[PDB]
Amino acid sequence: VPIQKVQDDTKTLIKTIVTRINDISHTQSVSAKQRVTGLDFIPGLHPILSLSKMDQTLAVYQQVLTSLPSQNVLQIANDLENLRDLLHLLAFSKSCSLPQKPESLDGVLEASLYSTEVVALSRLQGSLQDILQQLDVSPEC
Amino acid sequence: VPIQKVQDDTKTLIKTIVTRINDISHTQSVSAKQRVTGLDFIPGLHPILSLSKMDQTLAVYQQVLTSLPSQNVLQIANDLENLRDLLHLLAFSKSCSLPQKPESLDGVLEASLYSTEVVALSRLQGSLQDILQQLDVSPEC
Amino acid sequence: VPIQKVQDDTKTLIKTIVTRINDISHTQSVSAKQRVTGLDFIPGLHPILSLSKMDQTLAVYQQVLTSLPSQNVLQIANDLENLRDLLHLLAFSKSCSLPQKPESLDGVLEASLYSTEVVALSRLQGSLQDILQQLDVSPEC
Amino acid sequence: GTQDVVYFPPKILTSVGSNASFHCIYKNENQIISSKQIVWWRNLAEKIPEIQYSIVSDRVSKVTFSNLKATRPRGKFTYDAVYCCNEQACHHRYAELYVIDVNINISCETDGYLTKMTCRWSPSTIQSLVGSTVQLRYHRRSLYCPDSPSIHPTSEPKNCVLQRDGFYECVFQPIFLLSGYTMWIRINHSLGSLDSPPTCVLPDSVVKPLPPSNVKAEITVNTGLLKVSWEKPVFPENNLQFQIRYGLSGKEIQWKTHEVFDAKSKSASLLVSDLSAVYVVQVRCRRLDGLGYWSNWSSPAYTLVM
Amino acid sequence: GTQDVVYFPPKILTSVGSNASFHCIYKNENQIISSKQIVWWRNLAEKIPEIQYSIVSDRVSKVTFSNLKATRPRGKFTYDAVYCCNEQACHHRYAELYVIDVNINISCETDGYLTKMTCRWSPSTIQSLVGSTVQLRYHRRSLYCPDSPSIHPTSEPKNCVLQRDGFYECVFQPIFLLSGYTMWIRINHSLGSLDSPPTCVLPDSVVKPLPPSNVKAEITVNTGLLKVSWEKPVFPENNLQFQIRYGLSGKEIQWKTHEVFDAKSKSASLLVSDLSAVYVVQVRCRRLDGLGYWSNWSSPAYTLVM
Amino acid sequence: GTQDVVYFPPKILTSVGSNASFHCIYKNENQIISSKQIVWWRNLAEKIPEIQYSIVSDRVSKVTFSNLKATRPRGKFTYDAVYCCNEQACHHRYAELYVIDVNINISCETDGYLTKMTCRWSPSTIQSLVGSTVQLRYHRRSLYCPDSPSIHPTSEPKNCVLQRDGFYECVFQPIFLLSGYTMWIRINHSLGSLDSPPTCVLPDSVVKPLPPSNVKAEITVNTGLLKVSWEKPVFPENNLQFQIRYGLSGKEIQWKTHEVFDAKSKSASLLVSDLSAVYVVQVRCRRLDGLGYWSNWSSPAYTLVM
Ligand SMILES: *[C@@H]1O[C@H](CO)[C@@H](O)[C@H](O)[C@H]1NC(C)=O
Ligand SMILES: *[C@@H]1O[C@H](CO)[C@@H](O)[C@H](O)[C@H]1NC(C)=O
Ligand SMILES: *[C@@H]1O[C@H](CO)[C@@H](O)[C@H](O)[C@H]1NC(C)=O
Repeated sequence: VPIQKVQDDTKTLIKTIVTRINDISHTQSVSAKQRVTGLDFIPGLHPILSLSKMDQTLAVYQQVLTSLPSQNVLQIANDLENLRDLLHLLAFSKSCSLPQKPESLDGVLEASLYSTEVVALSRLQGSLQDILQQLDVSPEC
Repeated sequence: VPIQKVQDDTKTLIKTIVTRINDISHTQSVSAKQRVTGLDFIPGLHPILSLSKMDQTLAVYQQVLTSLPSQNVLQIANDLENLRDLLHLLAFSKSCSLPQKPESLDGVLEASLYSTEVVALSRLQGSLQDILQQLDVSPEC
Repeated sequence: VPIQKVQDDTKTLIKTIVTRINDISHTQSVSAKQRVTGLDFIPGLHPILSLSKMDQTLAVYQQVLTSLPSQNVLQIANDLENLRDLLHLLAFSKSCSLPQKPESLDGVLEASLYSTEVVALSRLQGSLQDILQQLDVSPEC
Repeated sequence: GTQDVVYFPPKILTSVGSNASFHCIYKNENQIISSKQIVWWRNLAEKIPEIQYSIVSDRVSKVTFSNLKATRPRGKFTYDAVYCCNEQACHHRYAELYVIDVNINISCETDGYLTKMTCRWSPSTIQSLVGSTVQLRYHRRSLYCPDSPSIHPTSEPKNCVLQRDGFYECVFQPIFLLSGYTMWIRINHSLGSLDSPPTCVLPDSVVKPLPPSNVKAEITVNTGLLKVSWEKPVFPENNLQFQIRYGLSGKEIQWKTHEVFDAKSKSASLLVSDLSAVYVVQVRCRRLDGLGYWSNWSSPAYTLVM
Repeated sequence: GTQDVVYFPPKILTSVGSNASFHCIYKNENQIISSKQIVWWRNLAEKIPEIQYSIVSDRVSKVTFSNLKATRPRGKFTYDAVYCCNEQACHHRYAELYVIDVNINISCETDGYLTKMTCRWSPSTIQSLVGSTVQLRYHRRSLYCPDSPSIHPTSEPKNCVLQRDGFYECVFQPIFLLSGYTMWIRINHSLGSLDSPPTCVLPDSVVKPLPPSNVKAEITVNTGLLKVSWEKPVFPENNLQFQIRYGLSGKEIQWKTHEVFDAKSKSASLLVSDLSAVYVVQVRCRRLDGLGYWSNWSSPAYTLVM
Repeated sequence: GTQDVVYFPPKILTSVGSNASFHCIYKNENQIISSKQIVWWRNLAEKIPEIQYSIVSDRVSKVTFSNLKATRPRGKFTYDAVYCCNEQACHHRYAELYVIDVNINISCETDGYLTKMTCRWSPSTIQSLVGSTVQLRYHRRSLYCPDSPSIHPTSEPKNCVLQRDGFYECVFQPIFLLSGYTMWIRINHSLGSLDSPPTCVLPDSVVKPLPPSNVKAEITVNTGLLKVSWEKPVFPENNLQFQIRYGLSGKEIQWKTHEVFDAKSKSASLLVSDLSAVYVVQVRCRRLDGLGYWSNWSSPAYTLVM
C-alpha cells in the first residue's frame, strides 16, 4: 500500500468534505469562531495536533451527524468514516495504535435542531481546515 | 342592492332555464297545452299572477325535479333555487312576505318516469314563459 | 358433404402438421428410424395400413402429446383431433365403423421429458408421412 | 278520476325490421271505454296514424308497427313510450318499445402461423344501450360449417377486449383449423335476450398468410429483363396465387401489377423499357381458391445501377 | 454554566407584509441579565440592527420586525431562527419565525353551457412548506356577492386536483349562477392557520361563451364588399359584443379587426381592396357589459375565387 | 427388457470455457455391459466423437467435454441431453449439461456531485435461463480495492431495476468514496450457484464530472485571437485536464480540438484564420490521472459579429 497515495487521498477527501459543507447554504453565513453556549461538546476551541486527537475529534462529529436527519449530513458522515480509516492507516505507518463525552446532545437536538446542525457543520469545517493545514507538518501519534 | 338589476337578472335567468329546457330534446316535441291525466299535481292550467303564487308554483316544480334522476334536471333545480330567492328579494322591495300538494308523485315516478320528466319540464317551460310575460306588468304580492 | 374435398383436406392437414414439426428445431436433428429403448409404446415400427390402425395410432400420439407441457404440442394435438374426425368421416364413406397401451408414460415424462417430447414428435412425423403416402392407394377399413 | 290504462304486453324487446303490436284497455273512472275512442301516441309528441290501429273488440284497441327502425335514445330513455289515449286526453302510463339494431358483423382472421384466430366486431349499435350485457357467443362443430348457420342452444361465452379503435377483439388460441365456429353477439337485456345473425367460420379459410420471403429483383442486361423471384410463405400448405407490383423507384411510385396463377411459380420475367433505372418490387400472395386473405406486401426489393 | 433563554412567544406564524415582535429573558447561571446586554441575531449569521430593539423593562428585551418578507427556506428549515444573545455569546435556543406568502390569486371560469365553474390557483408560494396542509375553502351566499368579501367562520373544503402545469383546478358542478361564491386558500400549519385574501365570484359573471357559430364570409362583387355573418352562441342570454378578425389568406396572416357593439347584429359588411383574393375570417364574442371572458375565435371561414 | 442407465453425475451446472465429464453404467436386462460397447450421444441428434470417450473400467465409460460453449436452448430445454448408449440403441434416460455464459461486465459511474454510484449490467446471456434467480452481489472493503478481486464468502444482495434498454441499473446511495466495492452477478439455479468474475470499483475513480461552467468565447481583434475561458466543475477536487472543441458556427460543424494538461488553467488562446466569423466552442474535462470519465461537453459558447 503506497503511503504517498494515502496522504494525498486524505488531503483530497478533506477538501471534498469542506466543499460539501460550502454547498450547504445555511452554514457558510455562520462564523465558526463566534461561540454558541450549550454546544461545548462539539470540537472547536481545541488545536487538534495528534493522530489520536484527530481520531477522537472526528468520532465525536461522526456521532453528532448520525443523529441529524438530513441526507447531506449522511454523505458527510460516510466521508468521515473513510477519513478515520485513512488516519488509522497513516498511524499504522509509523507503528502506533489509536483507541475507540456527555449525551446532552439528545436534548439539544430536540430543542434546537437548527443550532445543532449549523454549528456542527461549521465547527467540522474549521476542524478539517486545521487538520489539512497540519498534515504538511509531520503529525505525532 | 339595485332593484333594477334584480328585475333584469330575474328575466335573464328565466330565459336561461327556458333555453336549457329547449336543449332537452324529448321535451320540445311535446305540447304543453295537450293534457295528460294523472299528473294534475304539476302546475299548468293556473294563470300564475301573484308573487306568492309564483313562489308556490316554483317550489312544486323544485320538489318534482329533485326526485328525477337526470343531471340536466339537477342544474335546472339550482336555477329555480336562485329564481325563488330573486322573487323573495323582489317581494321584500314592496314590503311583503311569502310563505313556505299530494305525494302521489312517488307512484308516478316508479310507474311512468318518461311521462313525469317530459311533462314536468314541458309544464315548467310554459310556467316560466307566463312568469316572464307578466314581469313587465307590476305584479301583486 | 363432398368426399373429394375431405380427402384433399386430410392430405393438406397432414402436410400442415408435418410443417409444424419441422419448425420445432430439436426434432429435425433426430433420426426417426434410430431406436430409443423404453419408448416402445410410441408408434414407430408399425406399417399402419388400415383406417382403424391409423385411428388407434393417432389416438396414442394424442394421449402422449396431451401430457407434454408445450404450446407447440397443444396446437398439434388440436390438428390430430381434426385428423381423427376426418378419418372417421372417410370410414363412414365406404360404410365402416372404428372403435375408441401401458401407462408407463407418466414415469418416462417425469424422468426423461426431452426424450419423450423429441421422440414423440419425430415418430409422429414419420407416421404422418406414412399415412400421407398410403392415402393415394385406397385404404382398407 | 280513477283513470288507468293496461298494455298487452307492458314492454316489447325486438330488433330492426321486425313487426310489433300493443293491445290496450282504457278504464275511465271504473268503466272500460269503447276501442273506437282510443287513439295512440308516440312519446307524447305525435299521434300514431289511425291506419296502424285495429279494433280487436268493443273494448280492446290495437296498434301495429311494421318494419321497425332502431329506437333513437332520448338521454336516459333507450325505449319509445307508446300511449293508449282517450281521444285528446292521454294517460301517464305507457308501453316500452325497445328496438335494437342487432345486425353486427363479425370478421375473423387466422394468423400466418395457423396458431390463433382473431375475430373483430363493432358495438356501434349497442354502446347506447346500457343496463344490459353484450357478449360474443360461440359453438364449435367437429368438422366444417353447416350450409345455413344457426344459434345452437348450447354455446359458450368468449372473452373480448375493447380496442383503442372502438372494436372488440376476441382471440381463439389454440385453434381447430377444420372445425366450424358458429358465432354471434348476444345482448342480455332485463326484458329478455336478442341474438345477432350467426356466422360460421372455418379457421383454415380465413388465414392471412405471411408475405412471400427472399424477394429479389435483378436486371439481366443480356435479355433486357427484370427478373423477380420469391419464396412462398411457410403456411398455408394450399396452392397460392401471387401478385407482383413494380415501378420506377422515386418520390411517389407509379405502380404496375402482374398476376401469377401458377401455384409452383417462384419467379416472373418482365420486359421493362429502361434498363438503367432502379425498380422497386413487392410481392403478395393469397390462396388460389380464394378462401383466405391477401398477405401484406413483402419488404421492397430494389435493382441496381452504376 | 446554567445559561438559558426564553422567548415570548416561542414561535410566530404570520404572512408577508405583517409586523412581528419577540420578547426574551436571558438567565445567565441562575440570574437574569439586564435587557441592555441583550443583542439579537438571525440564523446565527447576522446581528439584527439595534434600531429594531426595544427595552421593555430592566430584564426584558424586545425585537420588532416590520413589513416581513417571506422566509426563504434553508433546506429542511422553513422558519428563520431568531436569537436572544448575551453580547458576543449566543445560546443554542432560538425563536421560530415563519412568514408565508399567502397572496394566492384564484381565477374562475364558467363553461359555455353554464353547467360548471372551474377555479384555478398556483401553490408556487406554498410548495416549499410541507408538514402542513393547503386547501381551497368556500362559502356560498344565496344571491350575489358582498361589496367586500370576508372569511366566513362557516366554510366547506373544496377538492382540488393538481394539473400537469403545476396549478390546482377545482370544479363546481352543478352551479348556482347568481349565488356569490366567496373562496380563499387556507394553510393549516402545526402552529395555527393562515387564510389568503378572500375573493367573491358570481358564476354568471365569469362565463367564457362558446364561439359564434355558422360563420360565413362571402364577397358580393355587385357592391365589392366582404360580407361576414355569424350566429351568437346558445349562452349567455345577456347582450353580447363581437370582434371580427380578417385578412388575406396566406402563410402568416396579417390581421385587421372590426368591433361590433350592436347586440342584435348578425352580420358586418367590410369594404376590401382586392375582390379576387381569398380572405380568412374569425369571430369571437363577449358580454357587452364586460362581465365575462372573450370566447375562443370561431373556426375560420374562407371566401372563394375561380 | 429391463434396460437402464446411470450417470455420474446426473446433472452438471458449469460456465463457458470449463471442462465437464460424465460417467455411465448401462445395465442391459439385469447385467452391466462392457464400457467398450458404450457410445455417447448429444440430444439424440449426433454421436459425440469417440476421441472424447475414456474407458474408466471394464464397466464404466466416460465422456469429456473440453472448453464448453454456452448451451443453446431448444424451446423449454435450457440444458443439453447427454446420452449413454449401447451401440446403435440409446436409452430414454439422459444427463443434463447446463453451460451458462457467466461473463457479465458491470460498469459503474459516480455522479458529478459524489453522492451516488450507478452500476449497469446486461443479462443478455441469462435472460433465456428462467426457473433460477439472477442478482448483483457485493462486499465493501473499508479502504481501497485489492490487487485481484475475489468472491468474498460474506456478501449482500443489491436491488437492481430493469431499464427500457434491457440493462439493469443498481444505485448505491450514499456512497463511501474511498472504499473498494467488489461486485459480481450470482445466478442461483436449482442445481447450485454460479458467480461471474468479480470486479472491484473505487467510487472516487469512476466519477463522471459535471461539465465546465461559465464557458465564454470572445475574439480580441487587437491580437486576432479566439479566447476561450471556463470554470472547472465543483467536483472532483483532483487535478483535471480539459479538452476544447471549436469550429465555425454552421449547419454541420467541422470540429477542431485543443488539449489542456495544466490543471490550474482557466483559459486558452487560439489563433484563428477568420476574425469576422462566428465560432462555436465547447469544453469538457477529466481527471489528469485518467481515473474517471470525461464530463459531457459544456453548453455551447458563441462569439459575435456586427
Ligand atoms: C311484417 O309486416 C309486413 C307487412 O304486413 C309483412 O310483409 C311481414 O311478413 C311481417 N313479418 C312477419 C314476420 O310476419
Ligand atoms: C407595521 O409597522 C409599520 C411601521 O411601524 C406601521 O406603519 C403599520 O401600521 C404596522 N402594522 C400594523 C398592523 O400595525
Ligand atoms: C480443460 O481441458 C484443457 C484441455 O485438456 C486443459 O488445457 C485445461 O487445463 C483444462 N482445465 C482445467 C481447469 O483443468
